[PDB]
Amino acid sequence: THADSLNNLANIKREQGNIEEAVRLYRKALEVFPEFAAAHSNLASVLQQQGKLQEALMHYKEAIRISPTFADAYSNMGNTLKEMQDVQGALQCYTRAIQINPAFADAHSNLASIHKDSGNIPEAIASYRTALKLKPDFPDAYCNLAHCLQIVCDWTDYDERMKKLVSIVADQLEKNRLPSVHPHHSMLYPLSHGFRKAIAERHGNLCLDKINVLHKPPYEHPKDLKLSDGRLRVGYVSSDFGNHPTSHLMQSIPGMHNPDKFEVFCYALSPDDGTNFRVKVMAEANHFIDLSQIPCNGKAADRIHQDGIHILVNMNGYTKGARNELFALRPAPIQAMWLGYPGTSGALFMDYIITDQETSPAEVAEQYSEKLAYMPHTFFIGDHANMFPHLKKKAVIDFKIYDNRIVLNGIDLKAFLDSLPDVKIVKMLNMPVIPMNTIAEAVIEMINRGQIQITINGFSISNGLATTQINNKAATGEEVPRTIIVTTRSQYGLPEDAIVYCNFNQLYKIDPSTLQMWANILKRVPNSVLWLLRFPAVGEPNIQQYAQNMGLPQNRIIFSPVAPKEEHVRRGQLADVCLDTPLCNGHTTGMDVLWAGTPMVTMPGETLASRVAASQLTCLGCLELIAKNRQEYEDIAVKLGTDLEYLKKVRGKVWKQRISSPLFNTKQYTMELERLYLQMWEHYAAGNKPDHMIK
Amino acid sequence: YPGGSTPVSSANMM
Ligand SMILES: O=c1ccn([C@@H]2O[C@H](COP(=O)(O)OP(=O)(O)O)[C@@H](O)[C@H]2O)c(=O)[nH]1
Repeated sequence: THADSLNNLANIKREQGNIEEAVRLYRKALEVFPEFAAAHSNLASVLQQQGKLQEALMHYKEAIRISPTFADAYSNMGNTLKEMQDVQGALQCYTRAIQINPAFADAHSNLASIHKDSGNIPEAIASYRTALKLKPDFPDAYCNLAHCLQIVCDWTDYDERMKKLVSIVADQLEKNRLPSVHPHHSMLYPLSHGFRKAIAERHGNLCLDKINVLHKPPYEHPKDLKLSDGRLRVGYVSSDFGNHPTSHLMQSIPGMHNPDKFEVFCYALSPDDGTNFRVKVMAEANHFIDLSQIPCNGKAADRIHQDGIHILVNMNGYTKGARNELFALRPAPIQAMWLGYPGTSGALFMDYIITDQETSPAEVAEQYSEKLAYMPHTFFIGDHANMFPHLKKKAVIDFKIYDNRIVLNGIDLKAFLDSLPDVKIVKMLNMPVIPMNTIAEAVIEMINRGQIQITINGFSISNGLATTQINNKAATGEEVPRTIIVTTRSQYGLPEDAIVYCNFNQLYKIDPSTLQMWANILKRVPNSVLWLLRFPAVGEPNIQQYAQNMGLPQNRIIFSPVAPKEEHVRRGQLADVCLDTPLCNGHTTGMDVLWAGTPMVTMPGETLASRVAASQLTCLGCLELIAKNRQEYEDIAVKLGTDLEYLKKVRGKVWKQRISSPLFNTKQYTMELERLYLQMWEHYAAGNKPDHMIK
Repeated sequence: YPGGSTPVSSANMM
């Protein structure tokens, strides 16, 4: 009873926001009455919210002992183990919770989340439906289920699903509860830009709440560049310095910074994964700091501020591994969103978003909480010229002239061709063509027999399907291949005599309208196939059913497995045209396809994520590939598939311009980034708050 | 990819 009043007082001080007093009071309750299940479960929750997970675990363990029918404690303990990255442990706890109380909606949803996060979507879908059976009104489960359905392209009752999602978010924003739609997913559903920004802002506020309990004073920021010898100190903060799309885009940038005017600090939020991507950034940044070793956001922010950072760059936003608390602490006078996160942070602690006029026209500044800071062409960049230089040139084997049926690439391809007698050079640089003779038969025999490699005139000729067996580092893009590689339509079951439209994105980017658009295109172009990826495989049968319902025979759509990085980029050369997803474009994936010289058709929308491909195309200098509406998207796609002379001209433009335009020019990109940084700095140095930098 | 891994951009937990 006294222990009861103590627990009550603790709860009060907790609600007040005074967590230390709350803890003191819960402990007093335990001191008075040690076997108090509720005091333990309450103190555990509090500790868990403070990020004191090991300590919270002690108390969850007490609660479950004392009250063996306490399903809530098992479930909550499960959440804590999940946060500790004990995946089996958490599952064990959710499993016990459901055994103790089969009617426990939350525990099913939490179990569903383990299945989801483990990639097992159908079991995830099963457990969420059970949750929703038990508790019809359950925003977390409904929205998480909606995302699972998105991942596998299950579009049952799609329109009503989309309406309910919107209604759920409207109600949560109104009732001031954290929305159940994750900000990184909000571009997928027809939410207003206002709602999308508001969701983001709610997540920003979570970070502020977390750091407010540190009771840290604001940091004193440098007011000039004197202590840094006239250099601007730029800090890049990322959990993705390693094998991840982010590094595949920007790994060359730190080492291209001009050391006379910039001092580059890379703050890693992840441990070293042993890959060359991490080696490169560690070797080329002026300073590399492993914040994965500094879990306290207060101590980590202190570290950033001690380094004297002028501009701190958020490369995560609301993506895995983020520590936006670091930015909420504002250790630097200017903080900018860049590259990793395709939307607004919605957060007051972020000053700028680095974007461009095509991605983020000034008209839509309202979609962002940040001021817009424009790069002069696109904000997008990719490391393709450095990672995949063997794809700068190609040769083909004429096996009957097609540029995308049987393709060769290699650092030493010229030397190989030179050892060959009857090579013809078709003018476009140029495309060498090898005749269907002895050497060409040996190549196709390799492919047909599944052989890994052969030797011709002393040159190593590799089967492009076998790169992991030849050099695994070349396969992942960590090293440039040192053999000549053969890529062919037959390797993938693609028709030798038809137009191939590709899209190599994860399937969640496709929606019913998009597939209908694609079906309309295929119907208009008799000799054509759509080439997609099992991304994931369990999406394949859903896409096929919807396609069949649209009157497309099974053989109009060809699926390939997801491939190692190098093979993925290289096999884009086999396609005629890429059909970009309007809901959420290819981003990294768009750069990948363009590096192969493959025209991409796009229809830019209103969200940042729906406009990236058009920005890439605009930089590339291919305005004709950007559609203003669905009819133009279809007409563009069909013209490319049927006017073969036009197709040749467009592919030729792409092929040349991926080099001559700024799109893949990392040095030029870095220099333009530097100009932008200096604009930001001079603006702040003159005593101004952030304003749009739209030159 | 099957037999290896293909990292992608993804949402942080909430
Ligand atoms: O068969 C494939 C298809 C894709 N990718 C890579 O998988 C990642 C997909 O990540 P994400 O979905 O975040 O791409 P984005 O949205 O930026 O296009 C990219 O790095 C692609 O290069 C790959 O390695 N093999």
